[PDB]
Amino acid sequence: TLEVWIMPNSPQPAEDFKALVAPFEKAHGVEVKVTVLDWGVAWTKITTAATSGVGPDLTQLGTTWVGAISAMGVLEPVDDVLEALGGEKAYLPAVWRTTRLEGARQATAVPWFSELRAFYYRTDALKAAGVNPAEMFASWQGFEAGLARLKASSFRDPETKAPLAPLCTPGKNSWDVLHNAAPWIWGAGGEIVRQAGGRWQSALNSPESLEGLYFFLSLAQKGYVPAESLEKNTAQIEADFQAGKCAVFASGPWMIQRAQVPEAKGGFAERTAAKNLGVAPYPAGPKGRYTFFGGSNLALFNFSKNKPLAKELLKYLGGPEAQVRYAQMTGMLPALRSAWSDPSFQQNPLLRTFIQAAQFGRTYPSLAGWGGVENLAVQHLGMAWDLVAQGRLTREALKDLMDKASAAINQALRHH
Ligand SMILES: O=S([O-])[O-]
Ligand SMILES: [Cl-]
Repeated sequence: TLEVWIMPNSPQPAEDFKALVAPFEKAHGVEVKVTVLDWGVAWTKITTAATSGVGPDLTQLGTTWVGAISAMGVLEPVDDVLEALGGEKAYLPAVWRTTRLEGARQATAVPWFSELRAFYYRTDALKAAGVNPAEMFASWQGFEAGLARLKASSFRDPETKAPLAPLCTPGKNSWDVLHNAAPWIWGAGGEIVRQAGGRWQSALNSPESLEGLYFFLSLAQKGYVPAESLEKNTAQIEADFQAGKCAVFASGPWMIQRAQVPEAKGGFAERTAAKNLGVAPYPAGPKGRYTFFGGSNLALFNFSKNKPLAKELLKYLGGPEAQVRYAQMTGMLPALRSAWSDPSFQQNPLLRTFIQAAQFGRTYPSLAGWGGVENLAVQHLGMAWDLVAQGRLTREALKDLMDKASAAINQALRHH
């Protein structure tokens, strides 16, 4: 019997995964056993399995974990599976980069599903503020002009009878800090880390990265983000948006499904926000348009005693039918680019816009030491948000924080 470890990807995560593999089980005449790891403990459990040799056949891995676990020497090469699924041209480039440790020419993980983020907006609020959505979400200048108009607007939510916040975004020292910043960094022409001068180094303190960071964080100093937003997580901001408190916020495609679910079943179909829902990609910066991608991949431990059957299950879970099916349950975009043509996506205007957003997808570099980089970036970005909460983020203060971040990161990148 094969054993798979997964994270809570869908509302009934084990059940959905079992329904997903039921045809594979029938064709191979096996049961696949599943264990669900909470996102909190998943990494600890997976590293304990890597060090001990005691674990599942397959594990889910977040895309940013691939480099670290690969570098431990515990993953089976899966170039054969990826060739079977269509090779490099079967994936968005940003997704293909998540199949390996950066600069390896051997794949160790199979793309499973993508998490990308775009802006949701209140179509009624923008109509009432006189804001063209295409031009608000096309450029930085359009975006900040749109928030200005939304702040000035006399519009009130029909249900709350109160104004809407122009923009809600969190400012907590969580991993979401870095992916909410990344499109602004990238659109300015910056990066979190880059190769330069023969080494990997932080680029958080580059003029371009600082430009992007300051543009975004300064919106919360201009009155466009309510103070209360800064200490909420993405779940709480999503609930504020559903409750008619927010004109604009960034998230993945899951909320699209929930706008069709009645409040009696855990959704928000009856709320004004569900009936007046738009999506747009992140605006272009001066140096280009980028959409953050994350999500999850699958990997096979090389200590598995069922590698041949495990490889057949990776091809199954990576392939068209299972990619389309699982997306109905996760609300996430398939990792397999072919699957985006399915009518389940193309006949839903809001999902078609996420697929437009996908063309601009970009991932973090697949470094073995990525988690140490991310922790240091998150902590220092959280200090910049904390200055925002005081109305004291200046460009020089932001630069000094990112200078400290860059020294810490540069030191982390020198050890292995
Ligand atoms: O604040 S830490 O970079 O020393
Ligand atoms: Cl980067």
